[PDB]
Amino acid sequence: KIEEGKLVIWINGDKGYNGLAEVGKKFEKDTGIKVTVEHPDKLEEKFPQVAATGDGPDIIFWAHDRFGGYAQSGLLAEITPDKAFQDKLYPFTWDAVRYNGKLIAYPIAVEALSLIYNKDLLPNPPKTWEEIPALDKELKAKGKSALMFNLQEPYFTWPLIAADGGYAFKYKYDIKDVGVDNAGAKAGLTFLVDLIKNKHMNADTDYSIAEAAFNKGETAMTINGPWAWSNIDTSAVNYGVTVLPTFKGQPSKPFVGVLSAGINAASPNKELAKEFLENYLLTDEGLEAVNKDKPLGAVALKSYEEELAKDPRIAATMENAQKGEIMPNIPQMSAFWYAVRTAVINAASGRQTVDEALKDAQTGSELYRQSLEIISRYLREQATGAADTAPMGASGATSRKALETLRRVGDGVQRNHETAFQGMLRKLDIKNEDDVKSLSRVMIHVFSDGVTNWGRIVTLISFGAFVAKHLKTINQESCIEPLAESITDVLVRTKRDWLVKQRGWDGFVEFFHV
Ligand SMILES: Cc1c(-c2c(-c3ccc(F)o3)sc3ncnc(O[C@H](Cc4ccccc4OCc4ccnn4C)C(=O)O)c23)ccc(OCCN2CCN(C)CC2)c1Cl
Ligand SMILES: OC[C@H]1O[C@H](O[C@H]2[C@H](O)[C@@H](O)[C@@H](O)O[C@@H]2CO)[C@H](O)[C@@H](O)[C@@H]1O
Ligand SMILES: [Cl-]
Repeated sequence: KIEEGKLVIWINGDKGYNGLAEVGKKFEKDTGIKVTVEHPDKLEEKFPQVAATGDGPDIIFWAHDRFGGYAQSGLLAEITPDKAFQDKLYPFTWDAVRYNGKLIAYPIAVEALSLIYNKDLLPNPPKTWEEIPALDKELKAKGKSALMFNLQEPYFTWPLIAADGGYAFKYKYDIKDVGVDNAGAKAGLTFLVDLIKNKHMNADTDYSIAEAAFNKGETAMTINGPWAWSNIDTSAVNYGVTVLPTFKGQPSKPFVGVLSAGINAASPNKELAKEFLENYLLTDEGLEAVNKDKPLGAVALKSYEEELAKDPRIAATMENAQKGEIMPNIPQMSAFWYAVRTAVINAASGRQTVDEALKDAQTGSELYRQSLEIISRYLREQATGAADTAPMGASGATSRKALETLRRVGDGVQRNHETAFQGMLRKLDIKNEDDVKSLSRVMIHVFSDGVTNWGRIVTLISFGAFVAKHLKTINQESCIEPLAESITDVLVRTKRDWLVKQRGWDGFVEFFHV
């Protein structure tokens, strides 16, 4: 699918893509390979869809948080630099692109949100979120506003949500302990909604609108990354880059990104991508090219980071980096952000309350692990005759009642529909691991191509139980957890919005409740 003798690169449109294309041109110089840089809308969403069919770009650039998802789905080549090259980048930048002990990308640069302020409007920027309503009242009398930043991407609101005890996954990383709807997070997002309610911010404010307002000198402050600094430089606003305000005395905790370059597993040009990234981009000359288009932040390349470390804007970036936490790269990061995006937009717009909205985000962020636990437990106890002794952990009442419900309703389906199950199981030839990976592909297709309701969800999980019974029978128990993950995966990928609407597994318990 991907053309050979070429490199197609995706990078996000807020980055220095003209600069990366200049590195592209210098690679063409030496090698006669053309390099196309593109910056599609929603490339973090489009990359996994197209790569899954052996398509998309050779190289994708994104923050490291998405790359584990991509790696889990087998969409990235293992990268294998020598020690000599590894030692040119900071050990911690490598750690951000390590998934199941394999390097899955080249780290490029460390990114944290800072408070950006207009020195001519605000000589001393505020130290606390609490003083911003006063400062806004004061600035409005002079025809200005205190603060405008992008309220459409949860990334920009995360530092306030994290400040007083909000977290995605507790720290390796425990995917059973999600802190999206705890007191700390409610307080953070409540402060934001109050700012909006009291007219100190507008729910509809996005990246464009905030950027234009700061750069015309209408607002005294914005929250943004190093990529933003080029446009402000050009607007001749006298700006400073500082530490974010505290909330309830606690520092703002930004989620730190490492801009990372992955190589599509479907690429016929992997050697070229490695050569480009290792010997063209990740050089003093290579990164300088890009950094002049749009600043990268604290670059991963020690040699060039020593140069830029002297910049007080980088020093403030690093200061904000250390008050915050480096993002997880676990596959569930994608579901976490989709849930928290939706919570922030609906709290901001008043379509839900803070409590309603963060509850729905807690369900969304937990949904995959909650679903896997129930489904894999049902499959294993169906196959073996014996229930799993281990405790269900957090939200363990929901898992226990869902499993107990599924036992009654799933046994009923398997009993009544045994004919078609034996029939469909015989029509397929389950004999080995490779046959199991095939069966997954079919279920995904059959489930996906039909209406959403609890009966069809029980039927998918009940057929899985049926198949798990058989897999045990042919000494193939090892393939039962992969089968559970496949059923879990399609269920929460394709029916996420419906499951959150039904209050997830509590709705399942309620719907089939005697
Ligand atoms: C299990 C199944 C599904 C089927 C899946 C399947 C097929 C093959 C693989 F790998 O997954 S995944 C899946 N996920 C959800 N629903 C499925 O099937 C149902 C319909 C259905 C289906 C079967 C049993 C109970 C069934 O009852 C569904 C039911 C019970 C209560 N409410 N509902 C909607 C739905 O999609 O609505 C299915 C789909 C079709 C099926 O049979 C069609 C007839 N066929 C004739 C030839 N013979 C040799 C084999 C059987 C069967 Cl047996
Ligand atoms: O809004 C959630 C979003 O946050 C991060 O994306 C950042 C990115 O890291 C930055 O490089 C810059 O481009 O801004 C983006 C936010 O608009 C996560 O990396 C991303 O996965 C997530 O969707
Ligand atoms: Cl409101």
